[PDB]
Amino acid sequence: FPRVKNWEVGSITYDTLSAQAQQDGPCTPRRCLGSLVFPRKLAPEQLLSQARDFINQYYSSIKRSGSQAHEQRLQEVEAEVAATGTYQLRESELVFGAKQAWRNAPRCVGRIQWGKLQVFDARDCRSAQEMFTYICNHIKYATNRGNLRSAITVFPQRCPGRGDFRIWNSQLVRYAGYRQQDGSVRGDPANVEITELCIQHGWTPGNGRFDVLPLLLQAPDEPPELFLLPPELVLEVPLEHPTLEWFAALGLRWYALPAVSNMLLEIGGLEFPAAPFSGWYMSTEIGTRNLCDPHRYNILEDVAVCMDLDTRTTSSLWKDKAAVEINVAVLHSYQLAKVTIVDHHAATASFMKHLENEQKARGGCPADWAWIVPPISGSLTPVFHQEMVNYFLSPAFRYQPDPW
Amino acid sequence: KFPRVKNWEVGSITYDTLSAQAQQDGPCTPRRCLGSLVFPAPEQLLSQARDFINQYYSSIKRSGSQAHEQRLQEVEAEVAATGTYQLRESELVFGAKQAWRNAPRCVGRIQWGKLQVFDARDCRSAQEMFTYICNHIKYATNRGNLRSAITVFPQRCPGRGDFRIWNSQLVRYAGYRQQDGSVRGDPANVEITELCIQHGWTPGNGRFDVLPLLLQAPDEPPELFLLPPELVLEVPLEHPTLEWFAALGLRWYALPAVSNMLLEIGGLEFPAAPFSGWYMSTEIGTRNLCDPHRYNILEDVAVCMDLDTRTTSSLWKDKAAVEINVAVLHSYQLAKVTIVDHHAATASFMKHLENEQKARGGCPADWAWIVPPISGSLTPVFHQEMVNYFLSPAFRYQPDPW
Ligand code: HEM
Ligand code: HEM
Ligand SMILES: Cc1cc(N)nc(CCc2c(F)ccc(CCCN(C)C)c2F)c1
Ligand SMILES: Cc1cc(N)nc(CCc2c(F)ccc(CCCN(C)C)c2F)c1
Ligand SMILES: C[C@H](O)[C@H](O)[C@H]1CNc2nc(N)[nH]c(=O)c2N1
Ligand SMILES: C[C@H](O)[C@H](O)[C@H]1CNc2nc(N)[nH]c(=O)c2N1
Ligand SMILES: [Cl-]
Ligand SMILES: [Cl-]
Ligand SMILES: [Gd]
Ligand SMILES: [Gd]
Ligand SMILES: [Zn+2]
Repeated sequence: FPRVKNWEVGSITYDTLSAQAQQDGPCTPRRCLGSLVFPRKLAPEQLLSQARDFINQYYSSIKRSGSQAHEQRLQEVEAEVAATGTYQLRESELVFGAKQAWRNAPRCVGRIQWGKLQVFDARDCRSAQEMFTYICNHIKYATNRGNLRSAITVFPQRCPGRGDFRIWNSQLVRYAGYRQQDGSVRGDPANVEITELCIQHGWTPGNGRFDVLPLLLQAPDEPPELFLLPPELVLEVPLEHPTLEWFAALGLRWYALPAVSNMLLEIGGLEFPAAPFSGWYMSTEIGTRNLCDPHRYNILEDVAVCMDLDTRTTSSLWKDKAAVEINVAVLHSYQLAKVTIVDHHAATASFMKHLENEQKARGGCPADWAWIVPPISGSLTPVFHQEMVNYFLSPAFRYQPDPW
Repeated sequence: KFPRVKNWEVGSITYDTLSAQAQQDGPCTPRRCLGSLVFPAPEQLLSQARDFINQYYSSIKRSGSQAHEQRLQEVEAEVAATGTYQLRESELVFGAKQAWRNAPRCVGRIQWGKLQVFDARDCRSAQEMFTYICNHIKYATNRGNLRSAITVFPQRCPGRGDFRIWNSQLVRYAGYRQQDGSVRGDPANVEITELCIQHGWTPGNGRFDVLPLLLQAPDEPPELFLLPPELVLEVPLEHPTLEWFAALGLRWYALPAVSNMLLEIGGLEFPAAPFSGWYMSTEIGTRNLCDPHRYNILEDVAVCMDLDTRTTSSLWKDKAAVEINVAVLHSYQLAKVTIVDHHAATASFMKHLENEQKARGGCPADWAWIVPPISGSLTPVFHQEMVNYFLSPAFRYQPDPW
């Protein structure tokens, strides 16, 4: 049982939940690989063992372990797999597992919200036109005129026998990335590849550096087809600064809804390759990572020139000063547009509260320090001084290969 | 079967073949990562020794020669007869540099080859120990043009106790418990401060009182030594454009000199071997002054800056912290005291990573300690995956002698 200390307060706890960790991560006694983004690389007897485990903690979470339907639900799954090789989740189990996956996500700092999650069951979907309509309900429900609500849509599980629902975009809302004669990009460089596949599947390329891409939706077997997102469904925030009047003229925008559409949800040994989930942004994601990373929009220098900062020397801290104001403008712009956003101080403080809750509830919490600490002002947030244990629990969101 | 390591800013990919030689085991398992934890006979002495002598005779491009094989035979002979062995001076200098080179949380290792090694292994008492330390501080400080240095006191040896420096650094500010239950000065130094007082030190009452040295000779109680004021170069803090900042009365010292770690070379242990470099500005501005459990000045500065501290989304913390760091850099440059900012320091560490990949096939690096505590992803080490493992020679933690 690892001893975990908070250096700001001096308090000590023990992570007993780590003992119950299963799918081993990347580290060994000889070397630590915690800083790697994708760890390592990406007879149905093993299906019954994960299904029974998952069914077990479901009845634990409603008191009703011991006698009653708990005994009985164990049989249906045993029979369902003996007869078919797989099994179907009861609607509430699918809800419980979807929330557990989010609760167990070590890299997510917003897990204080894990109990409030809207789970659309799209398991009877059997068409790429049908998915699109599901995806559009979600986006409309999640966005909710800017009062964001966390939501996930669960498309049908993978079944042995040829067939996989899949979204090809990494997110539901992505900005285009246009190569050109320099090789340099106009738009989002992280989306150069998918902008390529969008064009080579028919898409009409666009204007400039903030063009919402079309979706590439893939019903089982039959190849992907292009779908266009209606402009009124993609809510976007133009970026302005409360006191730097020229900032709006930079023409910067970002969208309202962060909706990850390329991870695999795994519940009780079942695999859902299309299960797009969505929440609301923390502002450093937009201001710091999306707009200021050198391999993203890389705007830092341009904002510094406008601020008349001494870009001739690193010791002026001109990068730090410009980055803060970008984050100021992001927070101001989403607020002025009445769009849910959370600053990194508010988020980390709520995560500490989530840590304390989980200590009482489950005796610990998996957390990946490197992703929990924000990308600016790290030691100014309370999570920086909190030691954390990282390990994999199920149900979980997992990374999955790409459909090409 | 070597870890594959990507840089995400640029797309580079390397493989850390050196991690395979990891000569000790850390806290992680496949079940759980513990990377974020701050604190993670004759036949084994012989194999550590044999591995160090091999390293030394590789570096002078003389591997497997007779000189090499003689030294190996010399060492195990000396281990049989005495239970231990003595390093030659050249082996000691190499071992001190390798320990710095091998330290995974050090962002300043581009400098590892430029280390001045003072051999104090003939030291005999606490009083001579004090003299060696003053020389070290004076040489390393160098009137503000700081030079990296280490002084090595005698090794742990059967029969006799250890030399120990009780202070965690050569220069520390006193931390006094208060009436408010609070602390006056640096809260990290409350313990050593109480130790000093009860060993005869007459305490001050300011926020920046330099502490005396508590120096332990073998099988002796610790002895109290005062540092001459003119040996401790200090820097008052001011801001280039916030002129009320100078009225805060803030100071920090020039020389960061860690004095409580154990230096390990070929199985030999040096419990007293203080080493010093120069500060990176975030250690002072962000951690020492802004940590809530340190001087905790962040809200004071922000209030004075007329920031809106009612709400966190004004980012008043980030703005105050940036300006405190600006003041640190400006102040040290004005005082003509060496200092590096986190951008220049992380850029030079990236170069170190590239030098090390060509030389040894990799580099032990602790990401959470290499990435600076402000502006993390604005520096290039943020997007560099790293591999953390323990090589020897090494600086190691040790328990406090009290
Ligand atoms: C409600 C507000 C939420 C906030 C503020 C938030 C914030 C974040 C942030 C900042 C990360 C860091 C990873 C990165 O930057 O790429 C993250 C990771 C993650 N989030 Fe959340 N999130 C929220 C909701 C959700 C929801 C609703 C789900 C799923 C149902 C979710 C699942 C995940 C997962 C699986 C990761 C792991 C990322 C990875 O492994 O690459 N989050 N979250
Ligand atoms: C000359 C410029 C130097 C710079 C800019 C520098 C910077 C740093 C920084 C910023 C850290 C992490 C700070 C912390 O623990 O909070 C660190 C750790 C460390 N440094 Fe360096 N350092 C320098 C010189 C040296 C020298 C001369 C030595 C020894 C010969 C050394 C050995 C170490 C060790 C062993 C650690 C690990 C501490 C631990 O495990 O907690 N450094 N350094
Ligand atoms: C639901 C949600 C809330 C929020 N605040 N932000 C996002 C986008 C960031 C993000 C995540 F959080 C989680 C996962 C991914 C994809 C994996 C990212 N890795 C592998 C580069 C992501 F890109 C999503
Ligand atoms: C030589 C030097 C240069 C520089 N730039 N900073 C320092 C002080 C920080 C620091 C180190 F670097 C190395 C070691 C310690 C002590 C270990 C503290 N561990 C538990 C966080 C330290 F506190 C020393
Ligand atoms: C809990 C956490 O690992 C701890 O507070 C670390 C994080 N990274 C750090 N990095 C540096 N350079 N110095 C520190 O003191 C710390 N503290
Ligand atoms: C190499 C390193 O692990 C990588 O750059 C990580 C670090 N921490 C991160 N943290 C968040 N929230 N998002 C990221 O993309 C990353 N990138
Ligand atoms: Cl994003
Ligand atoms: Cl320090
Ligand atoms: Gd101007
Ligand atoms: Gd002024
Ligand atoms: Zn690890």
